[PDB]
Amino acid sequence: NTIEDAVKLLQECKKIIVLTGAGVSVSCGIPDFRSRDGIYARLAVDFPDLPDPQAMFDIEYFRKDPRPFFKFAKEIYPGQFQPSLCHKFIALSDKEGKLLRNYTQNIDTLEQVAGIQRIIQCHGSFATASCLICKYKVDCEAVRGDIFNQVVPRCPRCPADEPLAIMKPEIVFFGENLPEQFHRAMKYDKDEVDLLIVIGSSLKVRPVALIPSSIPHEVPQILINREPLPHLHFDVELLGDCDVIINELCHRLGGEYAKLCCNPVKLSEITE
Ligand SMILES: NC(=O)c1ccc[n+]([C@@H]2O[C@H](COP(=O)([O-])OP(=O)(O)OC[C@H]3O[C@@H](n4cnc5c(N)ncnc54)[C@H](O)[C@@H]3O)[C@@H](O)[C@H]2O)c1
Ligand SMILES: NC(=O)[C@H]1CCCCc2c1[nH]c1ccc(Cl)cc21
Ligand SMILES: [Zn+2]
Repeated sequence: NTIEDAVKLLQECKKIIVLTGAGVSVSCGIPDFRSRDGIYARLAVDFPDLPDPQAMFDIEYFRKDPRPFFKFAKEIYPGQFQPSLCHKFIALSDKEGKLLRNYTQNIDTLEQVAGIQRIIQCHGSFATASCLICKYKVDCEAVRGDIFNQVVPRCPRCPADEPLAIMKPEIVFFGENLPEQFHRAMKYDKDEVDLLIVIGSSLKVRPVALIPSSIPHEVPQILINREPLPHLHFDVELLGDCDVIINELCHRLGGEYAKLCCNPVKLSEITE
């Protein structure tokens, strides 16, 4: 349960699964969900008319009133931020052939900018949109204009008389099923994985939260996070800023990893 043990594991293991959440994008300028400076805290101020902050990405509320989501969607739309050190570390692991899979809970699509190939977007993305009623699929470009104008995009197939004929981006809301590729990948990966690393996630959301216990118990597990996850037992817990920790791991690993080293907590201001 030391940083030296994490390095030893990183040097020895060849089929690594990295599970990431909103914590890895905090340094990029994207807030997480549940921290004091998270999405929920910001939603409580900026969208006080919601029953609760969780309603913004809840399928039941979206069906009732989709206007708040399309007021907010442009704020979380991909293509405006740069990848963190963590993204680059995962990308290098992939190039080095050591990465089995990066399961990401983020929709920011920074993995694509960083160059991570072996990637699963567990909670979907803005790349496609789907009608609530008829399940008609479009690519993002068909609905991009409506999103940036804060307008509710309507289904071309369904009649104008149907109120729920709304083109919803295929990001996974509460109450929705995850993309099939997630279940497909886990079915194969669980028998191949030789190391599991969780970075920047509270693991409070099913079924992704079930991954750490769905793989063989004998597989070593590392946590890189600001806080411990009380419900889960890890073999190594590296507690603190994930970029600081990864930067320290990169120094100790050397070679190509040491080339990623930088100053992740130098004095800086993030602008709006
Ligand atoms: N209606 C809703 O509210 C709703 C709907 C759909 C999905 N969700 C989901 O909630 C899911 C789970 O959230 P999550 O785990 O990704 O985020 P989270 O906010 O729950 O947890 C982020 C974790 O990372 C840590 N962290 C933050 N910054 C860090 C840093 N710089 N270094 C190290 N650690 C850091 C935090 O302490 C926290 O433990 C999201 O993927 C989202 O899909 C919520
Ligand atoms: N960095 C991400 O992309 C995170 C954190 C920023 C808010 C949007 C968001 C994220 N993850 C999600 C998963 C599902 C939904 Cl509906 C929305 C989100
Ligand atoms: Zn339709």
